[PDB]
Amino acid sequence: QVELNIAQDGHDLLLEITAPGADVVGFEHAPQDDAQKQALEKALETLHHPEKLFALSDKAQCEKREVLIKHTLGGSFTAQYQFHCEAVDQLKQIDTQWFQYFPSTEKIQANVLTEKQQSALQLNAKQTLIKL
Repeated sequence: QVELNIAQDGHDLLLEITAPGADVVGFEHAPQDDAQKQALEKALETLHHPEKLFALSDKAQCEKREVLIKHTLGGSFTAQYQFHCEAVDQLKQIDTQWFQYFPSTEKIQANVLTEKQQSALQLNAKQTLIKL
């Protein structure tokens, strides 16, 4: 149900993650109080920082090009990140911190496409590694 898609095509790396609102902020309704409003703002703030969620090796020299965040109010969040990496061969793996910022997420269904090489894996808070 949290779904992460990763596609690497030359220097272009696309990461896209779709998550129900309960997986992101803890609730799917409109904030009821200041705590919930701050939780939503903090969550949206983190989603605009893909480098906190999906650390790319500095040796890959990945530049952020586009960030798209959609919130549909069940409610869900989609974050779509586009990087251009100068040294994409230096991108060996990603260690996601998704669960550190969004501990309500139990598991991620991940799909990885590196050129034409397709693989899937299920991540959890203790198994956050993705091979690229």
